Amino acid sequence: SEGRWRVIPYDVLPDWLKDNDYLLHGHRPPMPSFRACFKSIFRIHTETGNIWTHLLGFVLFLFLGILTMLRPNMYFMAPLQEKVVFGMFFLGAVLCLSFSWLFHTVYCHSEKVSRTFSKLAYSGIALLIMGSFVPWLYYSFYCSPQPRLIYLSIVCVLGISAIIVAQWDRFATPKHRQTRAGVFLGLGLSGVVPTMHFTIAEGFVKATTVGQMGWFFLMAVMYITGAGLYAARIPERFFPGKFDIWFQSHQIFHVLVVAAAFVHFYGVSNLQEFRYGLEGGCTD
Amino acid sequence: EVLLQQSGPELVKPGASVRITCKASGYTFTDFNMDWVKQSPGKSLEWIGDFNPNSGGSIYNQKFKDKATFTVDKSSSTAYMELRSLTFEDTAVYYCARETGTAWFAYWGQGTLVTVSAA
Amino acid sequence: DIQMTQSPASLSASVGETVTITCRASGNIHNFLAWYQQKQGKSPQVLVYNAKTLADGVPSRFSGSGSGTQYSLKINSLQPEDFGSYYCQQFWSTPYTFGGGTKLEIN
Ligand SMILES: CCCCCCCC/C=C\CCCCCCCC(=O)O
Ligand SMILES: [Zn+2]
Repeated sequence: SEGRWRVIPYDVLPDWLKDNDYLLHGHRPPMPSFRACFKSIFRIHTETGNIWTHLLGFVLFLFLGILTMLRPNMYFMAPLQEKVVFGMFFLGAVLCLSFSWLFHTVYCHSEKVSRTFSKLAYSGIALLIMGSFVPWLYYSFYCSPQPRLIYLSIVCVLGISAIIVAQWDRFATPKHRQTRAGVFLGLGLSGVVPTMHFTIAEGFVKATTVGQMGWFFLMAVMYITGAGLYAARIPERFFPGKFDIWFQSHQIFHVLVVAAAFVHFYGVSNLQEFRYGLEGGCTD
Repeated sequence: EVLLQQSGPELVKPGASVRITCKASGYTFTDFNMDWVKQSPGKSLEWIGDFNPNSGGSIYNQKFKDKATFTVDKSSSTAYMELRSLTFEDTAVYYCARETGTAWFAYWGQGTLVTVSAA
Repeated sequence: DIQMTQSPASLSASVGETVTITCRASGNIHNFLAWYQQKQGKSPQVLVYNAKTLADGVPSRFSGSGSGTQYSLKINSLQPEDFGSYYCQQFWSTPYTFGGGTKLEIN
């Protein structure tokens, strides 16, 4: 009835909505109304898949978050420590997914609104990667406090540096799509050093049977595949116009984020059972 | 470039009908909606309705629900408006305007003057 | 039916001065407003759409502002060729409606 609109082709878009020239049709027009943007969630356009991937994913980690947070304290060795450390992971996860599906909804509002939620969606990715190291580094170096605090300092200065760069207007431009890929991929590349440290500090066999050696492989693959699909727009690059709505590169990257954070939680969980289990106690 | 060419001026006696043409070119005709505006001489613009050529739907202004009728010819990228039972109050210039997602008109036709007289 | 109301109606100014045309809507239209300039005997041309977005090719002197129910169209330096008729329209409500119009004279 009120607030009607129709999708427009790529050529009649403003400059701040031309982020992917391989998506030819199905774009929402510039609508400076939040009521129209939130109602577009239930309509078909180029952002429908991007919205629902992290809208549903935010519920997945809102459920996983308050389930782990409300686990009875008589099951943790240090309830205050282990929950605050786990809280940083779900906090960065809820912030990342919320700042993302909100960005992809109000993406067609105006230039100021898109510019604002773009920096939040970028900073949310860094918050997730930073928050992912907090539980992983806690149990990996449960008996070695020196590398546990040193690696926390490095991840902090690397993630804050990424957030600082994310606040630059030329960072979000289409010409720096490979740059945005390399930044948050290099942020995950930092975790290779503590992964090898934990492998040589413990037994090389323990790095496989205890916890998951495939954790690093599953994570590194989803990091590489996520960055590659994002920086190259693989599904649409081959056949532009055939992936305007579904199975575009940004959608597969959205799912890989939820899947990788899901694997990391499942990895830290079994990494936790080893720390307060025998043969996993502190040694010299 | 995008151009909207309309039919020529109309001079008809009262009680007759007329059909106004809007020939579109320079874009995919089915991608946008086409509206119709009425401007009486010395008066402001009146929105008659819009038309979706892709789906065939049309939403009319209740002031013109028994006055105008929208037609299309996708094979020629052309739109039509049909005014019936013309009186003196219908003597005006009728425009066809194209939308761009939302109903803000960046392209207008040159206008078609329909004059109803009995001289 | 959301009805628009233009305040100036008949505007007169000199060359170089700043003028403003306001357009008050009866109901909220959520910045779905467009401004048009019409010359004598010719079709109108859009100046500002979506309340503030300047249309392509329009001089920088034309500015759009407002929110909710009150909106404005400001002209920085009035030019001798800016005379004509100016209209505001809303494309939020089901029956789209234009304003009363504002004739602009240059002395
Ligand atoms: C447990 C960690 C969860 C987050 C890391 C896993 C997902 C990482 C996703 C991509 C890795 C490389 C980043 C390149 C694409 C990012 C572009 C962007 O900012 O949206
Ligand atoms: Zn995204």
